[PDB]
Amino acid sequence: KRQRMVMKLESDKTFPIMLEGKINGYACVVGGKLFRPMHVEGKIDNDVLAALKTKKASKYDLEYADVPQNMRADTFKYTHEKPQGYYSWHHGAVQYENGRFTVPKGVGAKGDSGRPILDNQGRVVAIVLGGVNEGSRTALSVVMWNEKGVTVKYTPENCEQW
Amino acid sequence: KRQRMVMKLESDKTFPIMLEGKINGYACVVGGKLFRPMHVEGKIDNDVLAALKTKKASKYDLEYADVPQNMRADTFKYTHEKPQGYYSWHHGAVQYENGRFTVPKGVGAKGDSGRPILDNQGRVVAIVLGGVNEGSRTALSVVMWNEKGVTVKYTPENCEQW
Amino acid sequence: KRQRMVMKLESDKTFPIMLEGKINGYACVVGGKLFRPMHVEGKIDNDVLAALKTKKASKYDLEYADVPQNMRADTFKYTHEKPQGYYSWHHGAVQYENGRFTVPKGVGAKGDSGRPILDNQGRVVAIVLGGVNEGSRTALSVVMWNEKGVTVKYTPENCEQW
Amino acid sequence: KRQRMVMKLESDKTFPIMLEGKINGYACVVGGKLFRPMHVEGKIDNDVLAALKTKKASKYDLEYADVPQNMRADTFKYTHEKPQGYYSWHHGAVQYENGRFTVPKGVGAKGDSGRPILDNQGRVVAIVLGGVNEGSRTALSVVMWNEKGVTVKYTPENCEQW
Amino acid sequence: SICAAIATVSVAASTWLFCRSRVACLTPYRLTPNARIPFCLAVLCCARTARA
Repeated sequence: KRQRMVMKLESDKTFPIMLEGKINGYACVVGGKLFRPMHVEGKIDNDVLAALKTKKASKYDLEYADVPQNMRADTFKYTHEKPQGYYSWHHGAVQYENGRFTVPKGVGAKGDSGRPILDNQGRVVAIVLGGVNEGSRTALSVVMWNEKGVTVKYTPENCEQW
Repeated sequence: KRQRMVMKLESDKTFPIMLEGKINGYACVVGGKLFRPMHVEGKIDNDVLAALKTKKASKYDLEYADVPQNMRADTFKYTHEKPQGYYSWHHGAVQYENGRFTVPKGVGAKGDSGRPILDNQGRVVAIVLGGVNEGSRTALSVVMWNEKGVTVKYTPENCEQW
Repeated sequence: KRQRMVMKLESDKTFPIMLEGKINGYACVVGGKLFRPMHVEGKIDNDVLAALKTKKASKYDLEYADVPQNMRADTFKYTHEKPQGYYSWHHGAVQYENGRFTVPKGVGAKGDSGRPILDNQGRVVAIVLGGVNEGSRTALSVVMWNEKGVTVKYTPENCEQW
Repeated sequence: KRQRMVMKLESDKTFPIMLEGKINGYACVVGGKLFRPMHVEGKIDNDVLAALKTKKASKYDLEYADVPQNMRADTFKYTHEKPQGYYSWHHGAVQYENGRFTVPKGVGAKGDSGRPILDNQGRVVAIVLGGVNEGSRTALSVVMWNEKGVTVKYTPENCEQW
Repeated sequence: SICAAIATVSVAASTWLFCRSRVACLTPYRLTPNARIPFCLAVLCCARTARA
């Protein structure tokens, strides 16, 4: 499964945020428009996409920009059906319970911001922005969207920017 | 089953209340915060947890305290689905009927206060605080919580602090 | 024999006097009422028995208290028939001669106060309170009771509180 | 070697400092007089030695007391010959270099205060009082004495009381 | 002075009633294992209640 998830993430145009030769994060295109975590500095690893001017959203520490329709051709597919269970992402699985996403300890660190969370159908259900040490596991700070289109950001108390 | 219940209770950080070398009760962490029966005197068998200041609740003869998030990592999982049937706890099974928990006579005594009641999934459904002789069985005085979050304490008439 | 003596002492409710985790003496129940050496500080190793209020007797450095009849059910059996010979107690045998109890050297020390002396029938004949170095043996300071009910305390000159 | 070191430490009268049933440190007799780290609370595990009144030395956080000559019969042998190399103590070996004692990381923790350091001849060369995390190793805070009889305490910057 | 004493007794009684009401309100505000009790505070609003 993880192999297929990585293949889908690579085939879909996704590009890390390079700064001085260091990967400081990741950015992806979902719903035909690029999003980028505002706290991560640098430029997208795509000259064509870098030409797009982004808008800032301080409240969520996220940025967004318009993507040309011809490049909107193949982007991430979002869904609002988020039942309890387990999902998959770049660094393995993620447990969803009580409305929160949690992963085993030692998974995720500074520079992983921007990795989306995929369901069994390969649809995006959340975007990982950070995390905080949670003993045997760690809880990720993510943003998710309900069927009504409301943006909700779940941030654990004293969450670290990962 | 009882083996798995004991293994889950031991793996999850649970510590008896020691006083002068005598086990006078038990205390556990559910939902990421420690609870302790107020009538039981002594200190938790954990120096790190003992550092936490507790608050008193005379009405239910229970205490509570905040647990550090890093230690909130692995605590008891509570559920509100409490159908009639049988559940499991440290000293065997418990019968749930008419909204009351009952166990066979000779099971439970002074010093067992604090033992939780687990379902088939290992989720906590009630906390045992005492009991009273009920002939061939004994009825335990327990606290349970509905799906609306209301704390309800069921106490048999003339129940003894066990 | 010593095995049976220890089994009888354990089956009968006897509890050492614990202070700061250290065994400083022993106390037992004979004739349905608890006795305790006054010079030994601490509380009996029984919460139910600890609830009993004791009375002091400076003359013999002993305390006494009333035991509930239901707990008077099984206590030590005293007898006044104390012929010369050998008796048994926790740390082996004891020689009775000239009205005095003596044991081999190296047997008994600080913290053994309260150990009773049993006959061949398991009946108490004396209570050990102390002792004094007597060369190849040591002489114990004990209290014994005649068939007339007179309390007589035999204390060697310069006896040490053991 | 470690076996012989433990045998020598046990045969020589050494007693941990017990408080509420917990080993909070260790104390030993060297040169015929007892020493105890002042920061460690509790009483020596020897009633006869506990009868000795100690004197305080705040500067080194150490205590000392006079031991009866009959008990001075068998104490630790101190030497001033402290060449560079490796020595042995309760938790294995210790490296001596640049006038400082160092041991591999994970060796030593709160409650080990009082353990002496022995040479190949079983003679004491230093007393371990604390330590501080030093990466792959840890540096112990110790006191040593030169051939002129000068007490010198080596304490790493920000050393923790172990 | 009589009026002042009566007023003081009234204030003390009101304070005691408020304290008892706060205790009664905190009774459901115990651990109630969820570590989250917004709704009891939002409904009862006894004092220092739901932020939202």
